[PDB]
Amino acid sequence: GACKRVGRSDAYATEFDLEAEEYVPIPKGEVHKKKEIVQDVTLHDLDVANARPQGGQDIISMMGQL
Amino acid sequence: TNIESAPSLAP
Repeated sequence: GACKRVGRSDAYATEFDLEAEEYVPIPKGEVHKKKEIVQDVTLHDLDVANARPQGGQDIISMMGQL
Repeated sequence: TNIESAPSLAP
């Protein structure tokens, strides 16, 4: 359920002559890829993940102090 | 009937 904007396809690179946009080539491979990944975690990673909201959940953490 | 011409909208 993760997703990322890689950019705007450079077939649109001339929508305008200047725009604040990151034009990238269309993917040259298959549009769908299936990969076997063996993923490791530790019981401590589970401790940390269950004790407190982590990463992009904990945006207020940017304030530091408490 | 010479209505076979086609325009485009891609940049």
